Amino acid sequence: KTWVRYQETLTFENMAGVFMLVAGGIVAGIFLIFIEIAYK
Amino acid sequence: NGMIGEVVYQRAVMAVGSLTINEERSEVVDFSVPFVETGISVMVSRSNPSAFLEPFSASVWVMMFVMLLIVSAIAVFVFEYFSFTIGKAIWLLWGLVFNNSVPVQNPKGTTSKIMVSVWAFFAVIFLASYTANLAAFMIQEEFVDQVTGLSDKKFQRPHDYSPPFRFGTVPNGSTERNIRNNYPYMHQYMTRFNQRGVEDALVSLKTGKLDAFIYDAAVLNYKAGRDEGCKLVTIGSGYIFATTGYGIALQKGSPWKRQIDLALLQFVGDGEM
Amino acid sequence: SFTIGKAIWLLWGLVFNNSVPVQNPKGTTSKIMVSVWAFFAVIFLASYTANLAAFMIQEEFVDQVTGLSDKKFQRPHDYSPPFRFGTVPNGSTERNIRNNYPYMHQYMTRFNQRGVEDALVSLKTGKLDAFIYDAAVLNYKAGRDEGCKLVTIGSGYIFATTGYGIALQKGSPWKRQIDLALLQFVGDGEMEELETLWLTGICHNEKQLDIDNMAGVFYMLAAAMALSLITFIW
Amino acid sequence: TRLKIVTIHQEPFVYVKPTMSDGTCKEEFTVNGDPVKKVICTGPNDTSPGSPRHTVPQCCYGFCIDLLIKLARTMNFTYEVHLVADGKFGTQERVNNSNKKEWNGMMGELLSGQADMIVAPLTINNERAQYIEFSKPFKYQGLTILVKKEDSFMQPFQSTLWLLVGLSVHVVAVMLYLLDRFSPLTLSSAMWFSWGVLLNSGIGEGAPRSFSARILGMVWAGFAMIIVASYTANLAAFLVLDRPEERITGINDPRLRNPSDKFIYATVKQSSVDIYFRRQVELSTMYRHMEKHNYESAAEAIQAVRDNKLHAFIWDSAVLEFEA
Amino acid sequence: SQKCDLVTTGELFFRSGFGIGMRKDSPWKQNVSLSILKSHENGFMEDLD
Ligand SMILES: *[C@@H]1O[C@H](CO)[C@@H](O[C@@H]2O[C@H](CO)[C@@H](O)[C@H](O)[C@H]2NC(C)=O)[C@H](O)[C@H]1NC(C)=O
Ligand SMILES: *[C@@H]1O[C@H](CO)[C@@H](O[C@@H]2O[C@H](CO)[C@@H](O)[C@H](O)[C@H]2NC(C)=O)[C@H](O)[C@H]1NC(C)=O
Ligand SMILES: *[C@@H]1O[C@H](CO)[C@@H](O[C@@H]2O[C@H](CO)[C@@H](O)[C@H](O)[C@H]2NC(C)=O)[C@H](O)[C@H]1NC(C)=O
Ligand SMILES: *[C@@H]1O[C@H](CO)[C@@H](O[C@@H]2O[C@H](CO)[C@@H](O)[C@H](O)[C@H]2NC(C)=O)[C@H](O)[C@H]1NC(C)=O
Ligand SMILES: *[C@@H]1O[C@H](CO)[C@@H](O[C@@H]2O[C@H](CO)[C@@H](O)[C@H](O)[C@H]2NC(C)=O)[C@H](O)[C@H]1NC(C)=O
Ligand SMILES: *[C@@H]1O[C@H](CO)[C@@H](O)[C@H](O)[C@H]1NC(C)=O
Repeated sequence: KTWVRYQETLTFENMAGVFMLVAGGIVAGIFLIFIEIAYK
Repeated sequence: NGMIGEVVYQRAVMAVGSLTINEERSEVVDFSVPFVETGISVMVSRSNPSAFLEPFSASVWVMMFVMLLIVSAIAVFVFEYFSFTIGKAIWLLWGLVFNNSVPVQNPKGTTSKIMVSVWAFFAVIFLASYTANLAAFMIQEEFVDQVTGLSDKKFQRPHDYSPPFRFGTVPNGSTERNIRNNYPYMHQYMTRFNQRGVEDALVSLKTGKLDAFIYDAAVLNYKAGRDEGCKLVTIGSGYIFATTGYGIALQKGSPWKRQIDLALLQFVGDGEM
Repeated sequence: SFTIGKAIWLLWGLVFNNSVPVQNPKGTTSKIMVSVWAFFAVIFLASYTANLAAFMIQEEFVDQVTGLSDKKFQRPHDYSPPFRFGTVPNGSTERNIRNNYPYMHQYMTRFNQRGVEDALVSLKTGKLDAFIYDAAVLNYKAGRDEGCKLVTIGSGYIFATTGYGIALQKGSPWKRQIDLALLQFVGDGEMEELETLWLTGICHNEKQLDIDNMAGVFYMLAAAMALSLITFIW
Repeated sequence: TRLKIVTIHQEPFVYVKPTMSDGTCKEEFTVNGDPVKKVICTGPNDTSPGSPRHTVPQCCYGFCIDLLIKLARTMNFTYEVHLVADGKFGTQERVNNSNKKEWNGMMGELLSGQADMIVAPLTINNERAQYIEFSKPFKYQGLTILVKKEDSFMQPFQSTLWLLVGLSVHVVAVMLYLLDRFSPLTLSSAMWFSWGVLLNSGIGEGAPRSFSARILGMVWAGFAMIIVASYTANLAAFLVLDRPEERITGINDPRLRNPSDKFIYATVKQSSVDIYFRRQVELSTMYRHMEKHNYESAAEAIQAVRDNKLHAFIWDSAVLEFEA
Repeated sequence: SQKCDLVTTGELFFRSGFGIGMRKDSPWKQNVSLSILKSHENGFMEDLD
């Protein structure tokens, strides 16, 4: 109980990092689009 | 019981017939050199590109529609800041995927062309993954087996999967001791699923009264070479199995046995075996 | 309407179809030729991707000689460097060659050598290319080789794979007891202990991105910059 | 009266930690309300090539230390835990003089009188049972093989050619804009053309003034398409030639009878499991492969198998369950 | 020389003797051997090749 019992192209796991990086790029691109519209 | 009760209790001399080797039989008697290399396997019934659900599986399709709605909202915002891309932005975003659409005049606000380039790079890497999946389709050519071996997740509990199964060995033999020297839980799931006769277990596998039977691999290959119907192809050849040999067991201290080993080492190096 | 002298840019842009607009084709014959050229470009791109796939399916590295019946061993005129190989004289190796290929003995007769140490010095200094010898002794020499340089072709896979024995006279009564002693020495780990002790083990067995292809494309791109500079200065 | 307890650094059993200030042990708390009752042990720092001489009092705790505390709770005695110099179990090693087979490590320190009791998961075999007496076997633990069951798009892929293509299209756009300056939203139109040639999917643009720049544009178009075609082709063919076949499944595999540089398997140097594998005469080739990569400690084996330097490792089962 | 889909490999192993399978003791053990020996020295395999 002290040590032994005490534990701690599918596009779900392979492209999950693809999904996170593409989502971050989309958020950054939308932020740059709003900065470009608010500037000019 | 049997030949071990005859040799250890000094009623017989040796066992020329087949006899497995484990720890306690290495303790009570002495085995010879392995004159044969055998293995075990599991015989099952194993009786006999349509549509792909690999890239999206009706879950990422919602995210495609969300990105279409976002690009349409940004196009409406640019048109408010500033030409049919108010409600028809779905056709303009998903129409530039397959690079033969009519070129629609983009606005001069440096907004549409950047996200079209980003979606085009996403389409290039998506076509790369699509051609990669179509090329990896060449790797498989037959359906995989139901039981890959002893390392299957079905042997934990068949309630985890949808079909339940069953498996048995010989009653009170060396196979049960080889199980209990490796897995007591396998003996626990096998005790309720016992059987009586090996040929009766084969008839039960044919008629569907048994799902799996553990036996020697080479003898099952010999029986599949003479099988009526030819619907038994043995899964593996000892990869996830015991794969032990057989020797000749004499009493501890027999002087003939060494000389017998000579005959064994005469029977191998001449093609006689 | 600029397809008089500027047809090279239009045609080699329609080779790749990288979304390069040129003009609005009103002639039917021009659109038919562009459609046939686009179909040819699609099947050429398919053949190019199939060529790259077939090149990647080919393995990383192969040996220089991958067989006893190699075309190098028949005649070294097949390849541009004339190689060389020698065996040990006054032994059973040359007889086993002559029991299989006396022509190999004929090619070896012009490529003779003196001794094993002399052939070793010839392999170190570069006076010998290949040397036919036993399997495990060359493995012992490779395990003590400083730098893991001299490595055999594999580990003796496509060879005869013979064994060693103890020769006695025909009719020796001690032969059965010697066979008893040897088969006792094998089946107890004693021979395994001697093969662990008296064999060295320093040199072991067999100790998306590319480098040279886009470098050559960079050389052709530097030539393209040179051609663009020539067309820019005139 | 004074028992010199010797042990080996086992990772789930003997946790060794340096002291806080001077010879003290931090009374840490577990999740079940049990305070960590450490003992002040005396241990070395590294191996003989590692450290010349560095032996300090540190804190030992864990499984076997609590077992020794339970033994001292049952039977009344005094003890002091000291560590072994090396990190090996002990083999029947041939010494030079007089051709004698000797034992080292914990057995070499116990039989020489330097120790009083070995506290370790001792493997019971023929050689060690005929010399000293044993106790009741408390642990029943089998062997298993630790393996690595594990699409290089941008982030798992190395960062050379991405920044190279970015700087390349930057330099191409700058020199096309400079040629648009020196003709034989202009910059925004040049960026639109440069990112539309690379777009490769369709855009509603035109054709800039390229009387001496159409060659650079067509070569850049063919250059971008041949880069993305080679990248798509070798990623696809790489993940095709990526073999899912990785499992070994025990001692029985005909592929390991003739191994290669891919099927990597080894064990801990001078371990009793290696002695048991050397004892069986049908395990000659696998022993010759495991002796190629003999590892000193288990942490080096964990670091090698985590960094994809290994493919298979022979180790006890419950310790690897704890590591899982 | 008949078709164009055949490659003969360089493996020339077990260079045996293709001759005539003969009987037991017989007076045609020597005279047939002398006729074959006369066939060796002249162009008898060469013209048949
Ligand atoms: C399992 O072992 C037991 C012995 O421990 C065997 O049980 C015997 O089975 C026969 C069947 O006719 C009975 O007549 C005996 O009375 C049983 N003996 C008992 C009660 O111990 C059994 O045969 C073994 N399994 C096998 C070999 O099939
Ligand atoms: C290999 O054995 C042969 C004899 O079968 C040796 O060849 C000759 O041996 C005689 C007597 O020693 C010498 O006088 C000749 O000069 C030798 N001729 C040559 C050049 O071979 C030969 O010396 C032996 N040594 C080798 C090369 O292994
Ligand atoms: C703890 O130590 C004490 C001695 O201080 C032990 O008490 C004596 O043990 C001896 C052992 O032979 C007995 O003969 C005596 O009967 C004990 N003392 C008396 C006078 O009763 C005690 O046994 C030890 N406890 C343990 C668990 O070993
Ligand atoms: C044991 O003794 C030998 C000398 O008998 C020491 O030296 C080694 O000797 C062998 C040949 O018998 C050489 O192959 C080694 O290269 C020698 N070792 C050296 C100097 O690197 C050997 O060092 C001694 N080993 C022990 C355990 O002390
Ligand atoms: C077969 O070989 C033998 C030995 O060379 C020869 O036999 C001669 O045969 C003729 C037949 O008339 C006899 O007259 C001679 O006397 C034989 N001579 C000898 C040497 O024995 C001859 O070459 C062949 N003929 C046969 C069939 O005997
Ligand atoms: C010794 O141990 C300390 C930690 O207590 C460590 O920082 C150091 O690198 C080790 N080496 C030596 C001999 O100083």
